[PDB]
Amino acid sequence: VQLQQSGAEVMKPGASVKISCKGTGYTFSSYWIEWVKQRPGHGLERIGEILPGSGSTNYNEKFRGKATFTADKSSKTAYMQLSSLTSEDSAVYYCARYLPYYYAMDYWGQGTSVTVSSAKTTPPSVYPLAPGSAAQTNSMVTLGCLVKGYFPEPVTVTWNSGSLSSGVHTFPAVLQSDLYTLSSSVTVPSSTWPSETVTCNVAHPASSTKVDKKIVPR
Amino acid sequence: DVLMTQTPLSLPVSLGDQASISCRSSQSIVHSNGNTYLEWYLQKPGQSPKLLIYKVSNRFSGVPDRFSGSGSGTDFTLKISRVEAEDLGVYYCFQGSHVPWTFGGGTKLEIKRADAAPTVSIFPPSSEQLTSGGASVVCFLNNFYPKDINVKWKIDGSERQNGVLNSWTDQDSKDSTYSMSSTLTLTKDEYERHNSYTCEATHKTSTSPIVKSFNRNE
Amino acid sequence: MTTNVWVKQEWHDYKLRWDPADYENVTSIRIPSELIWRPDIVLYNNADGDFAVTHLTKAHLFHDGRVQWTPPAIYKSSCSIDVTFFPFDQQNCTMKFGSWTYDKAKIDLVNMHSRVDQLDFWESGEWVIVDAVGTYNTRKYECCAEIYPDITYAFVIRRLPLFYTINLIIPCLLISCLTVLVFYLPSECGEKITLCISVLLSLTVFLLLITEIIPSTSLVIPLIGEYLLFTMIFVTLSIVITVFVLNVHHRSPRTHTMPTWVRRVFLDIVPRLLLMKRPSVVDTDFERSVKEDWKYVAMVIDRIFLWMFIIVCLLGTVGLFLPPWL
Amino acid sequence: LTKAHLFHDGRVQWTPPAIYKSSCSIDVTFFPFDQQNCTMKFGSWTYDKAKIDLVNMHSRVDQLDFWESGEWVIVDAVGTYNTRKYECCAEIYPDITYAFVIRRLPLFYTINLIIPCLLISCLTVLVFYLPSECGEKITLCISVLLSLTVFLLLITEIIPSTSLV
Amino acid sequence: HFPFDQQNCTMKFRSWTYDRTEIDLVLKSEVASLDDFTPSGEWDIVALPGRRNENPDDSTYVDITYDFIIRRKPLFYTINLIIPCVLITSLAILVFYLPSDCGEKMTLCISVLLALTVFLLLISKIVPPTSLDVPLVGKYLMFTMVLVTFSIVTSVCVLNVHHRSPTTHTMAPWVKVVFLEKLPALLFMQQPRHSVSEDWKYVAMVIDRLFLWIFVFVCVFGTIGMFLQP
Ligand SMILES: *[C@@H]1O[C@H](CO)[C@@H](O[C@@H]2O[C@H](CO)[C@@H](O[C@@H]3O[C@H](CO)[C@@H](O)[C@H](O)[C@@H]3O)[C@H](O)[C@H]2NC(C)=O)[C@H](O)[C@H]1NC(C)=O
Ligand SMILES: *[C@@H]1O[C@H](CO)[C@@H](O)[C@H](O)[C@H]1NC(C)=O
Ligand SMILES: *[C@@H]1O[C@H](CO)[C@@H](O)[C@H](O)[C@H]1NC(C)=O
Ligand SMILES: CC(=O)OCC[N+](C)(C)C
Ligand SMILES: CC(=O)OCC[N+](C)(C)C
Repeated sequence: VQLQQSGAEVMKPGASVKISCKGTGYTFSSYWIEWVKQRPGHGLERIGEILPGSGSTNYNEKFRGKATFTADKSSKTAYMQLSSLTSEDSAVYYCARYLPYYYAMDYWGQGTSVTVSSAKTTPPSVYPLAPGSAAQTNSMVTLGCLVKGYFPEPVTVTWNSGSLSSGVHTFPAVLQSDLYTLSSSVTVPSSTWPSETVTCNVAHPASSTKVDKKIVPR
Repeated sequence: DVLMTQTPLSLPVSLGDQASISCRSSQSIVHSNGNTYLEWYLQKPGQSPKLLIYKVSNRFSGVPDRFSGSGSGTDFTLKISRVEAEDLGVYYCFQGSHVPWTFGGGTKLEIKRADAAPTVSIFPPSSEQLTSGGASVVCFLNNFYPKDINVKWKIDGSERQNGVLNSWTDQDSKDSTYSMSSTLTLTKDEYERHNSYTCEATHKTSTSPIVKSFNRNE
Repeated sequence: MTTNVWVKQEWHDYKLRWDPADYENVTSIRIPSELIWRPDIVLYNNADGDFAVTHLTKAHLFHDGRVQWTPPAIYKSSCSIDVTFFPFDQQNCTMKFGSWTYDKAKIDLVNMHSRVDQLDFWESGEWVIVDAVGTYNTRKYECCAEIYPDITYAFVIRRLPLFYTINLIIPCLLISCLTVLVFYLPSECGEKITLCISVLLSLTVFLLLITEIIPSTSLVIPLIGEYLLFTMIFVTLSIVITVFVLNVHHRSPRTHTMPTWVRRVFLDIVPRLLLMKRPSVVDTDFERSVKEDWKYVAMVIDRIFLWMFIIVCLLGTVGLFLPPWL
Repeated sequence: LTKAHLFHDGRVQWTPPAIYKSSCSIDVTFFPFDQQNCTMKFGSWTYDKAKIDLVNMHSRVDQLDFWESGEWVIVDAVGTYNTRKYECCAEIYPDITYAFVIRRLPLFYTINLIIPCLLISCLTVLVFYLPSECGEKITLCISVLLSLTVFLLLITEIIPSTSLV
Repeated sequence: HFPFDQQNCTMKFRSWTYDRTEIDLVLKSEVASLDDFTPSGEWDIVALPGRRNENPDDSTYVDITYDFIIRRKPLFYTINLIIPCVLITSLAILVFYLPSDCGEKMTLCISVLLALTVFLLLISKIVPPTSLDVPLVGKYLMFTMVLVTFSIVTSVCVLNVHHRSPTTHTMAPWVKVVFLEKLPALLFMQQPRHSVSEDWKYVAMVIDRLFLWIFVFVCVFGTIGMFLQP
């Protein structure tokens, strides 16, 4: 048994998307396909369901009209269409295999990530940050490499060939005004800091950008 | 619909300590068939939920015996005898009885340990920012626990709250500690007019707020 | 849908060949169909019937191996019924014929003609076959790894509406005409309740009579059914309004006191708007004067709703049946 | 005519299904609280008692795989072995008659017939308390009479057209 | 829960020739296949699980049972049985707001009873004639019919009271002090009291108003016996 979903989708506000869930290894036409929306903040919300064999569909009151289910039997796939995309509709959507009053939602899709925004594929605007001139030096000092003005996600910020895997705190990205921004910090001894050579290996696979600019000691 | 509620929202518990999650229902979810269809789903971060318990007590094949569900009517509890690292995640209820089928609020299980003091560091903007025509002031609050943390910004003595950016990281694994990267952004005319930029931290481990200030005039 | 059809199958058998010269010029013979291989064509969408032909007449056999088999059969196929425009509805009932065990690579169906043969049709007198054309399709089933062909016949039949028109629609229209007459009936006759109750009961009876005809499907609602339901709602409203009006009409100073605002409104403003002028009459007796005033208020209230209902009924009927016609 | 299980010692077991329409005399004296006694009389048709004799496998009729109808409950079902002679023929013919004693569950017919009948009967004497000025005594008593007649006709379509009870 | 009911129909498959020691039945898939299903239009399919059952006490019994869980689409009956039933039931209370002078109370209440009884018989003809449970709609109609019969009796009594004159009945002092002073105050009626015959008419009207309240709280509370269904 295995449910496969489509890849991440990025669409402008007011558009409509069509997410596909394909199931194999079982009787596809006789199992309901629960669709679940999980906002990045928190909370799993059930959108609705469809029984591909027949055409029956149920929609939760919140998502009624927003979502439309169509099931194709020839190819073992079920499709959900979201109408009039907006900001709050950006989330990860799951498809699951359910049979009411019997076998539960045992198998899930890998999860399709949908983001709604009018921004374009802006490359990174990394601004490496170094300790301020007015800062004491202790036996244990923390570095920093800030990445901002970038879109879409994700960006695999790290150190030289994983120079220091431990002590790394890659904070989650956030939308400052319209482009995602994040920050990272690692803890390194101050004694070795003048000697050791470490660079924040910033990367942006969506823009195919791999820039590794270190922080020169102040 | 049947409103499902879970308490507590967070249930800190140390390793090897029994934990209990509560699940209440708006109305009785017992069904005429002689069974009540309640299910428990655990979602590790960045993964699709995995079924754990269905029909209150029955265990989905392949789950550790430590899990154990129970309840009746409108009061259900999921008990974990000896938790571990792999038990971290979010637990959701699910009522499979009354159409439409709705999810629970969600319970974020965390692990409790010795209280850890915060680590506060402050950095100013960068030269490239200065050229870009703005300001990006940020201080890191790293390795603090528990979640009883707060942050505020005191510019030139005055408190600045407009345009304040807040960002934090969930519980770690190597040290099981939190982090915060709240920031704020100013303009050049704003950047060069105030004398001192400060951001403070309030934590349980230290009732007296921590102070980390740097002077623009230097 | 029950039908009485002749299934005209024809194929080539390579073993049943002969040269008529040797057999006294016997070009063709009729042999029992149970002695020869026959295609196992079955009716897929069967319901309360037989899947395959059961009569097994004798099959014509020619000297070049050809075989012609034309057995009769009564097929009770399933077909989804649409009663939106009953009794003026047009149905589209289909029959799906195909080989049940020989896939395309072994047996293939060739459309003999492209239209059901109606030369020997027996005109039912209740339905008119607008069109009946067989379409060739080939699709794969999850049963098996081979493509299975079939031929789908779509019988587009249109109902002749005279019988059901006369027997349901016209009586329903006659009963509906009386929905508003309760408001024009004077309160003194003591028959308003009788009339409105009788209309409501008759409308419910006709709703049930229509219900026992149409299928119990939840996809569509017949237009006549919706119209009857709305007329029933309006008749219930008329009954409630009539009870209130009768209560108003029978008020007297010994029982009720007329608020000044009621007198003002319903004896100066409302009557003027309705073009009904009360004669300027002075009654010496105070109780009779008020008693008559209550009676006039009852007439005014009825006249308000008579206009309100006649406007609603006239708009509703046109706003419900006109678009379907166009 | 299912397949018959044959054992090495000559035994033969035959368990074929059957859907029988057996006539039974219905007593509706206490309808809808009546109890019916409908019998099925089984016996060999051509083999007399000297060539085939029937034995009762078990007095009680098996109900292990019974499917509760929901309308009737089997109070008792016991087969009785009877032997009698017919004027056709000079030989004694044995038989087994099964008496099904079935008790009707009265909730359905109770609610649907008895209660409306009680409600209509409650109004029988009201016409004598109505004032004559109302001018609706006749309507009330006529309604009562016609309702009772309609319910009598409705019952008529259920009970058998017998004259014994 | 008719017409919002859900049926659980089973199909049991066995070999009526061979027992478990001769052939073993196995399930190719845990659910029935809908790969070529045609939607019903009246009944909605929910689940078609398949289970293989053995009898631990027999060891010669094996079967495969498919549970067909179907859910009725309720619009047709919700339009053809419930709405008319509710419309008819709403008329049960009007008889108590109908002036006794109109001479139409009997007609209204008797017609309501007739309609309710007809609908009850129809509902009895639509459902199986089993005596295990009663449709909530049927129970609610039965309760409404009982209420309407009570209303017929009450209307007869009120008509008798209304058509009383001082030349044929004498009003006891307690009747006065109750019905013309106390009860009207509770019901917010405040007799104008600005002749004996009209006192009887008011007394008859007071009884109606009292019962109009009782038949409104109960009827409104009758939603408890109806709202539970949907
Ligand atoms: C539809 O009807 C069928 C038969 O009336 C119901 O099947 C029965 O369901 C119950 C509840 O699960 C079964 O009892 C349980 O069996 C399991 C496994 O043996 C046991 O572990 C439990 O403790 C409990 O005893 C029962 O065996 C089963 N019977 C059959 C013949 O299948 C079914 O539940 C109904 N479904 C719905 C949705 O109404
Ligand atoms: C009748 O139904 C068939 C198949 O459902 C369809 O192809 C055809 O277009 C229909 N005809 C009409 C006139 O709607
Ligand atoms: C049923 O009928 C049979 C014969 O008609 C009789 O022997 C038996 O006693 C009856 N059962 C009861 C309970 O009376
Ligand atoms: C091989 C066989 O018997 O197939 C039957 C099913 N059908 C008609 C879809 C092919
Ligand atoms: C000999 C024979 O066929 O008898 C049949 C009639 N019966 C059942 C009364 C004996």
